[PDB]
Amino acid sequence: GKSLIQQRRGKGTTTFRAPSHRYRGAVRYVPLNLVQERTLRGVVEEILHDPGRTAPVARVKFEDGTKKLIIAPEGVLVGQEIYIGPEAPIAIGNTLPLAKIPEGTYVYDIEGVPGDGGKYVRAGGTYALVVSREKDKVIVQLPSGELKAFNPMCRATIGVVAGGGRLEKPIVKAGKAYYIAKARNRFWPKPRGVKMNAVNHPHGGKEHHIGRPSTVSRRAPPGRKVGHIAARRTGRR
Amino acid sequence: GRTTKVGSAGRFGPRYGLKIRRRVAAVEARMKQKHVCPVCGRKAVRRISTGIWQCQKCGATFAGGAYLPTTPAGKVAKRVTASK
Amino acid sequence: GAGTAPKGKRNRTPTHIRCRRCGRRAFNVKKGYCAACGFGRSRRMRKYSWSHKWRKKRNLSY
Amino acid sequence: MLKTQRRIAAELLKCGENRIWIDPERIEDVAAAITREDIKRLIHDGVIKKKPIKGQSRARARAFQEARKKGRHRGPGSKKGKKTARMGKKEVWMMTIRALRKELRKLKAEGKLDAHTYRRLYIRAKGGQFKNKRQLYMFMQEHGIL
Amino acid sequence: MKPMYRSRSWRRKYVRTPGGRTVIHFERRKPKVAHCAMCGRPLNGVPRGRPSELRKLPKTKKRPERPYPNLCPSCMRKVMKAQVRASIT
Amino acid sequence: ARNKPFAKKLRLAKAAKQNRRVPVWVIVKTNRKVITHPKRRHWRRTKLKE
RNA sequence: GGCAGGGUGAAGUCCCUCAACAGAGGGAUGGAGGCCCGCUAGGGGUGCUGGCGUGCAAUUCGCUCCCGUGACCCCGGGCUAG
RNA sequence: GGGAGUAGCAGCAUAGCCGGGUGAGAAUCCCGGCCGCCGUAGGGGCCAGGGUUCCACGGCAAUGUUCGUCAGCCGUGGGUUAGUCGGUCCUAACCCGACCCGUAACUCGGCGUCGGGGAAAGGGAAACGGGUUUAUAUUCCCGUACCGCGGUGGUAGGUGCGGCAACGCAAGCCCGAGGGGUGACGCCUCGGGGUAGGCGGACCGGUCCACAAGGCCGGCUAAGCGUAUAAGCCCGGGGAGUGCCGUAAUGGCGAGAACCGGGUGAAAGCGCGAAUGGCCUCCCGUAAGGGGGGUUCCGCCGAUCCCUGGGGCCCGUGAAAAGCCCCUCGGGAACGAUCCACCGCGACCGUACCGAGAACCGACACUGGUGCCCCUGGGUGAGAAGCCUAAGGCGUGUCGGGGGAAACCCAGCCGAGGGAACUCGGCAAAUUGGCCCCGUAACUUCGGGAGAAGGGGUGCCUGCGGGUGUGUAACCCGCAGGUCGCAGUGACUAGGGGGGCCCGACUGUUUAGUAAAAACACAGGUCCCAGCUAGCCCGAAAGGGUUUGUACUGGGGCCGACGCCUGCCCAGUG
RNA sequence: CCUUGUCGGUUAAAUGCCGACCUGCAUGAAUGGCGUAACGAGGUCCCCACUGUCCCCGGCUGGGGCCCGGCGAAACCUCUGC
Ligand SMILES: [Zn+2]
Ligand SMILES: [Zn+2]
Ligand SMILES: [Zn+2]
Ligand SMILES: [Zn+2]
Repeated sequence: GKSLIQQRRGKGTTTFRAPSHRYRGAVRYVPLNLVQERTLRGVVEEILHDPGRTAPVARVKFEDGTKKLIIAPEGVLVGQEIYIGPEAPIAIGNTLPLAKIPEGTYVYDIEGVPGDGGKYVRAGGTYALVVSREKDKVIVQLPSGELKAFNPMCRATIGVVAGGGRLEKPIVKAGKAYYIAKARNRFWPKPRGVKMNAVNHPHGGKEHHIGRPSTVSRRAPPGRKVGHIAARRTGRR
Repeated sequence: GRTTKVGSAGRFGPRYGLKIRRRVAAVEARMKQKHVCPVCGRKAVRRISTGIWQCQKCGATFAGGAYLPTTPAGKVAKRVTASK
Repeated sequence: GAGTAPKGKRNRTPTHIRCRRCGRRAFNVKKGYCAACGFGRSRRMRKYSWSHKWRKKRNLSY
Repeated sequence: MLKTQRRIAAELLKCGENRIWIDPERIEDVAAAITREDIKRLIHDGVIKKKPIKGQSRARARAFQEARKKGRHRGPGSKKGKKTARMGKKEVWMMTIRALRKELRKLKAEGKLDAHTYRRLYIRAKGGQFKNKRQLYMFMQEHGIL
Repeated sequence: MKPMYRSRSWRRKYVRTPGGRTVIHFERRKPKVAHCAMCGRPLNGVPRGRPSELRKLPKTKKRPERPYPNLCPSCMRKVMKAQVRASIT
Repeated sequence: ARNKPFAKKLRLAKAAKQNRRVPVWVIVKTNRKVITHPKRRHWRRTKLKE
């Protein structure tokens, strides 16, 4: 037969590739190497829109003139002083190890293993909650409802990510959706497989209907995983 | 203000449906008005981009919500972090 | 349609130009290699057994 | 042959070739002329001339304009565009309000208005209730401003 | 018109010749005025020009004679006052 | 005015020099056995390889 | 690198009058839109089941019709190969 | 060979006639005149592509849909001149090499490091006018300039000033470092200041017109050098709320308004260049050549060209680097320029012509395509519309001559009485039509429907008033009266309307070449997997896409704007 | 399916269109059900106006066709041809 769109995505062509050359740099923490226990200080110069971040970034000038990017917290001003390190105070925009952040605090941009740089709760409008502290692990509620354990030396930032409420206003036009999907080149517009031919999809045929259950095993090979993949249930409730 | 029921959504006529027109008009009417600055305390704050707000008199520039400078989670975080 | 009219759009830049090693017009100008001798892709000559070109050039039997 | 002379003479005389003239009693002398020297000599003599441009008078148009200025040819049967297209929309307002503000400043400088009345009249004019200076003056007279 | 002059980065001009020809001239565009480092205001005393126009000028005709010409007078007074107030002890 | 690479220009010059007929004394000397050669070419019938 | 000219008139910003427990009327400014007319340029291809059908043409011509500031049209440099 | 001396040499731009010439020979070549076509392209300029088709002389065996004395054909000789135009320099998306890992191996596959390439329309030192040739010219000659490098001699300065300030100044040399600016940016909309071009009046010359009145032609000024204001932004004084100040509009003010002064700061214009230079015209032998004159003023419109400022939109944010200017610091010598004057030097390649109804691709001197890529005078007029016309180009959208010479076909005009009886079907054709005023339904998502429907008027002449404006300048808005015709948006331009039903919500897309749709997409609704060494995917592996990403996220299905709703069954298959 | 189902309206005349009735061969709720303003070179029925569509055809214009000069093919062809 012929290939699927998700099979063609794996080969890595311009039709499926991200235009990262349009984006501001990557957002990472300073390494622990330079922050053994130094507790640097910085000042915010400017706040900027990023086309590949779903959140605004802020530029910060540090001890030695170095300029870094950060995910901007809600409420941050130009001309603020932000601190990174163990003896930093508890204030919106400051980065601390999870072992110095009390229970009940809102946190974002958390590391999985220390030194990583930031992996979880980065998206516009998100926040996480510290639930419990211990000597072996700290426990955090994530925006999916999942409770996860981190090493207490993993770093995190205090506050909430800026840019929330994007989805309260509707997209009204195919043209606006065109521009939105062209910013980050997502595959748009989207076809339906039940309206393709048989060579093209497990669905497909002159009579436009799925002729067998949409639920598909976890152990099915590529070319077949379409529909509801390993679904525990279906329907509304 | 010539219209009774419609507002900023009169730009695209009888298209796209009632619920959607209402929602757009409401959001835009809440957004486009002026807001109080957290620095000088005057109603001079407008939106510059998605999530970036600026006062016209003092020049204060801060990060906030997409369509309103504040969010509920932001309010609660401010309160909790001020106390503890 | 697909015939006489599209033939008018052959005033762009050419797909092949002359090769410095081979001599003939088979050097792909955008990829940087020759389709007849391999220049720009290999130090050695392009030479396949199913081909008749080099045998013809040397007046050889197939 | 004579195309050479025609084009060279057109270049030398700064005109079109369809505006050059060659005397038909001299085609042998003109064919014997191959150099630009020879061609310039023949031009100086008068065997090759440059005809004048043909004109296209505008004297019918002059008369039409004079009659229209004195009031003819401007009735409901001669208009093809809309009224807003024949006279602007924003231009009318521009000229009106500029005239009004100029006149108000002139009066305030000559001393017949104080700042309170000047300001109230400024605000009225911005609101757009006068539409000309005679209406402004009438309002001022029927109130107690003068 | 050549394709390089069909570019709109050349600001053409119609010019009449003593011989009466009305030729077209082309020029490059002038760069914009200098701005302050922090405030972003336009600087005074610094003229606009391309490298050609600016290299046929002496030094003292390219910036004012006062400290911190890269700044506006307000910012300059600020930094001077801060320096002198730090230089008390 | 019209932009050319130099080696291309030289190849074109050669192709132009090539395009003329057999001289007359060759025909006389061969007794009418050599009259043409295989590189006559008109600019509007058979194209070069650029 | 491009898209003649014209229409309608959203938000935003206001003015006047009588008033007055309430309210009731009347005038402007401003220029949005996958809006409108349009053989501007440009693009497309509905009907005549027209001409042609060893053709001007191995898919063209004419009349009629559609879009025409946008999910628009086009150019130079690049990428995806049975 | 027959078909046949037949078809075709029409249709989309119907074009030739008179006189003279050349020549063996002229419907078809040259000169003049009359008559015509194009005229926001059939005119002008120039990419790619082509490659000598360019120029002159001499020819007509073949080519050219006919002829040909002609020629993009044939032959013989010629022709492309740069310190300033472009390439070379920078980097963009992207590509290559070496090392490295994989592969039985490779001319195969791949991450990271180093290095190198990558734009003749992106960034980016520097020249304008006149003349000259058969054919080249911002390249040659004359005149008047500029840029870089290297020097010669002086000077500012080292070791100096004026201003409350904003600022104004010639305001030291040589190496390196750091910082700031510039280069450097989207879409829509509006104001101001200018220019190209055009219109009117006077005057000077020439020309056409039975006189007169009148009409047409010409009346020019480059780079460079030197000179200023506008907006905006600043500096001093000043000291305000029942408020004042201002814009086309938004607006501004004790976080310092009005008001008074000043600084900085565009495109332009003015002056030198530069008037025996260019254009126009007037007088004797006509071979070189002689002499003389004119080159003036006012007033309007005005860009899609140039400069400068505001405002609005983004779940969308609209390049980088070289190069250039300034400041600070460190280290050196005692000299010495970013100022004035003079001298010297500046390599390599391109440069002819077409640029398309005959120089490109399509087998052709092909109604197609590439390129409409950039630009265009007057009238009517909303208008880059259609019609007429100036410049410029053509009569080569390369066969002609006859005719009451029919039938029939192609493209058009008119038709008495009736008015769809025609036909599957009002197919086709016809009707309406521009502008101003009156008047305007059901239904409705209150936005629309709507130019609904329907009705009345419009020319020419003689006058009277209004608006802005200094205007007997220009552009617009009304009134009365007189008069002609079958007919006054008189040509050109230029909607036939209404009432029901099915489908699809709409704008959009589709079977290049028999299907444009009820089919696709769409905003939106709902379901599924996934806490990152994840989920889904490519690959033989190494490695890789989503990922410069982290649940307001990424991936996978179905329905399909909006409104009211979405019932029962887990036995089977999963 | 029987089917031009039956009743009503539209015609002088109705295998049509619209509205209802249920005997649903073989409708039915996100393979969505029922409605819907605005929009459509979609499909279908009626009315006004208008007309050479038609009764019934007629006259005129330009280019071909016909003749003259010139250049000059092809498809096709067992031999023939009441
Ligand atoms: Zn503020
Ligand atoms: Zn080769
Ligand atoms: Zn500043
Ligand atoms: Zn400042």
